[PDB]
Amino acid sequence: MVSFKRYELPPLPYNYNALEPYIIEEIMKLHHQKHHNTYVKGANAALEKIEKHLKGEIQIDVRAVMRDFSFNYAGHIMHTIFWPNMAPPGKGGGTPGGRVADLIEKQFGGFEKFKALFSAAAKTVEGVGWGVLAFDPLTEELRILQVEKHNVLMTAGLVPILVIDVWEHAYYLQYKNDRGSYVENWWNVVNWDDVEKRLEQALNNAKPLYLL
Amino acid sequence: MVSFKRYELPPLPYNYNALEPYIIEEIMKLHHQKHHNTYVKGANAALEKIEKHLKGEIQIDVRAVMRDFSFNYAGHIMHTIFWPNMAPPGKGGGTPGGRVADLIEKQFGGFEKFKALFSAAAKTVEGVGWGVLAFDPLTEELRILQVEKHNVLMTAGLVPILVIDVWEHAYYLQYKNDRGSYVENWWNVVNWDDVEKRLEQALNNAKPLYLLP
Amino acid sequence: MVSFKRYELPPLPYNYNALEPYIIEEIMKLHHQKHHNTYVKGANAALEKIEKHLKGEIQIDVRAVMRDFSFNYAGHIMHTIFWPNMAPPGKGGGTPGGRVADLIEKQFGGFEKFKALFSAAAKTVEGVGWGVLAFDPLTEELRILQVEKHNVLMTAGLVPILVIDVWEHAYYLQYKNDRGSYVENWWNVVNWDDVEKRLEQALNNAKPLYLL
Amino acid sequence: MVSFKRYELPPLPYNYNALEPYIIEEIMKLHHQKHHNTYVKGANAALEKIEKHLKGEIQIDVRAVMRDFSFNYAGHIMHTIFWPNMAPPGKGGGTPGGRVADLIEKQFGGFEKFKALFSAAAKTVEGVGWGVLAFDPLTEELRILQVEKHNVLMTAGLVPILVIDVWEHAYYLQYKNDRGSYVENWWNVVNWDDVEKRLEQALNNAKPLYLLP
Repeated sequence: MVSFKRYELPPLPYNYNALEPYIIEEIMKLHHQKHHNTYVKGANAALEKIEKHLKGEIQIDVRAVMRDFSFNYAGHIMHTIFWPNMAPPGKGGGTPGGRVADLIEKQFGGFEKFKALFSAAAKTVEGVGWGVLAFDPLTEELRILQVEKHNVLMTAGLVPILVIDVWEHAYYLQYKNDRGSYVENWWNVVNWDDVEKRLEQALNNAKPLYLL
Repeated sequence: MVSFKRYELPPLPYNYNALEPYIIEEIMKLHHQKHHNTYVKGANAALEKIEKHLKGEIQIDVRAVMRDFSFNYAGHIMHTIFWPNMAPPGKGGGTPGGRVADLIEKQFGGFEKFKALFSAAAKTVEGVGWGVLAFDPLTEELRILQVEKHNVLMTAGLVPILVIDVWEHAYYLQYKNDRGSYVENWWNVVNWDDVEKRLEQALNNAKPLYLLP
Repeated sequence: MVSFKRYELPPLPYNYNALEPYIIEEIMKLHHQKHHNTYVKGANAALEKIEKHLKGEIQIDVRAVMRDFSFNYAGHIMHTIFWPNMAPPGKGGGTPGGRVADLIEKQFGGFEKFKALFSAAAKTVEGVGWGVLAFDPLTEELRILQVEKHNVLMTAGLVPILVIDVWEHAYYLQYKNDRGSYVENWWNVVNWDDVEKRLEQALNNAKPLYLL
Repeated sequence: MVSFKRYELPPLPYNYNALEPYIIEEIMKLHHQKHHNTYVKGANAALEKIEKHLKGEIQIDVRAVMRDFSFNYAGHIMHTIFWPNMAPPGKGGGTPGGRVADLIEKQFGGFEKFKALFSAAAKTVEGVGWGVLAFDPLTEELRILQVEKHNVLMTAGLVPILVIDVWEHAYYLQYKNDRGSYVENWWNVVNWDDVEKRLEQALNNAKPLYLLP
C-alpha cells in the first residue's frame, strides 16, 4: 500500500487584482485562499479516512466519507479549471477563434447565440453551482449544462473546457444579488486561449477513454 | 448551424442470457431495451428542445431542459461502460492482474480490501445509483465513490473504469430486496480485461485533459 | 435526558393479499417487512448515534448522521401515510365526494383533471420517489408535488394527504418497468375516506401552526 | 375552478437595522427585498403555469414546474419562519424558558448541548441551506436536521419551530467566509418567545394532523 497523493492548492495564473474591474480583488483573495483551499483540505481529509479505514485503524461510514470526497474533490477540480479559464482584460475577453469558434458556429449558430444560452444556464443555477461548457466524448461535440454545488447534475464522460462559478462567494461582495450582471461582466475576462487548448486536448484524448 | 449529433443505443457485447446464473436474461432484456433505451431517447429529446430554442422557435426553461439532459446523458454513458464491464463467466469473474491489480495494491492494499470497500460502496448507495471505480486524472490514482440516480455525486475529472448498477431494476426480479447478494454475485461476471483496457487509456489520456502539457 | 421515543413499524390495515389484483402479495410483503422496516430501523439507528454523541461517548459527523435520519425518517412517515391511503377494492377506489371533491373542483377544475395531473407527477418522478397531494397551510389549498428518494423536493409546511410510492420495489415484480400501468391501477385501491379525514384535520390544524 | 391564492411577501417585524451589530442592515434589506421576494414571485409563477395547464391552454413539463414550485415555496415558507424567529437584542437573545427549555432538557440534555448540536448542524451545511429545529408529530419530540437549498433533506411531518439561514447571502457581506462567527452571533437575536409560541401550536396541532385514531 502507498499513501495517496495529496491534492494541493494551485497558485492563480495572475494576481488577485488582475481581473478588475470585472471581479474585485477581495473576492479573488477569499475565493482562492478560503474557499478553494477548503475543498483541497476536505478532499485530503476524506482520503485520509479511507486510508485509516483500509489500515484497520478506524471505523468509517463509507457513504458519508465518499459524499465528503465527492463534494470536495469536485470543488477542487472545478476550481482548477475556473482560474486559468480567466485572464486579465486584453488577454481575457473578446471573441474566440480556432476550433472552439468552429464548434460554436456549427452547434449553437454562432458566438452570440452561444453566449446567450451559456449566460442563461449560469444565471438560472438553482442555489449555488456552475455554468459548464463541456466536450462530449461520445459525439465529439460541445454540450452546455449546469452543476449544483460542485457535484450534483455533473455526469461521467463530459469534459469541462469552460466553467463559470455562480456560488454566491464568487460575486456577492461586488454584485450583491445581481448574478446576471456578474455573468455579463465575466465574459470580459474569459481566457479563450485556455479554452481552445482544453478543446484540443479533448479532441485528441476524450473518446478513447470510453471507446474503451 | 448544424445542431447536434444524436445518441444511439449500443448492442450488448453478448447474448441477453450470457451472464446467467448471476444476472438473469429477463433483467438484461428489460435493463437494456427499456431502461437504457429510455435514457438515450431522453438525452436526444432534451437536445432537440435546445435546438428549437436556439432557432428562436421556443423559449425553454434552460435549467429544466439541462436537468433532463444531465440525467439521461449520464444514464446513457454509465450504461455504455456497464455492459462491457461484464462478460460471461470465464472471460468474466475472478481476480484481476496487470496494471489494475498493481494500482489496487498501491491504493487499497490488495484485492480483498478493495473488494470489501467497493462492495460496501455499492451496497450502501442511498436510493438508486452506482458503485464506481474511477481513475483520477490529477493524481493518476484509483478512487471509489457512489453515484445517486445517474448524475448526483458524480464529479468532473474522474474517469469510471468499472461500474456496478444498483438501481432496483438491475437486480430486483432475481435478488429482490437483497442487493447484498446481487453485489456478491456480480463479481463473478466482471470483465477485468475490459477494466484493464480502460485503465491503459486513462493512464495515457486523462491527465492532459485537465493539466495542460 | 430521556432516551428518544423509538419509531415502530405499524401493521398493515389489511392482509398482504388484500390489494390484489392491483398490487400482488409478494410486493406488499417485501415492501412492508423489508423496505418499510429498514427505514424504521435506520431512523432509530441515526437517533442512537445522536444519543451516544449527546452523552459525550462518541464524536460524530453531524451532517452525515442527519442525512441518515432525514432519509429514513422520511421513508417511515411517508409509508405511515401510504398504507392507510389504500384499501381493498370496494373500500378503496372509485370517485371521491365531500370536502376533497370540493377543493379538487376549486383548485384543479374537477376529478379527471386532478387525476391526470397527479398521475403525471407520479409517472414522471426521476429515479425513485413519491407523487404527493398536499394541503398548504399558508393558503388552505391543495398542491401536488413530487418527492425524490424520501427526502428530496419535500418542503416545510405542506401536509401530505395522499401519496403514491413510485420506488421500483413498489411495483417491479408485477409491472416490471411499466410504472405507468402501476399508477393507473393504484387508483382502484385509493382509500378516499382516509384522504377525506386527513384533509379535515389539515383544515382544522395546519394553518394555526405556522401563521402566528 | 377558482384561481389560486397568491403568496405575498410579509414585511419584517422590525426595522432593517434592528438586528445590528449581529446582522447588518444591508444584509437584512437585500435578503428580504431581493431574495425572499424572488421566492414569492417564483412560487406564484409556478402556480400560474399549473393553472394554464389545467385550463388546457398549455402542456407543461410537470416535473420541472413542480421542482420550481418546491424550491420557491420552500424558500418562501422557510423565510416566513426565519424573520419572526429573530428579534432586536433584548427581546432577542439569551436562553429560553418554558416548554422549549423543558423539551431541550429531555431531548438534548440541556441548552448547552442543544446549542452545540444546532450550531454544528448550521455550520456544516454543505453548500447553502438551513439549520432546523423541528417538532416531530410521531413522537412529540424535538429533532435537529439540515436542509440543503430550501427543499433537500427536508421531510414530511417535521414542523420547523426555529431555523437559521446559512445561505451565503445571509451573512457574506458582514462575515465573509466566516459562517462560524455568523452562527455564533445569530444566537444573540433569537426570538425565544416566537419559538415558544410555535412549539405550543405544534404540541396542540401537529400530531392530530397525522393521527387518524
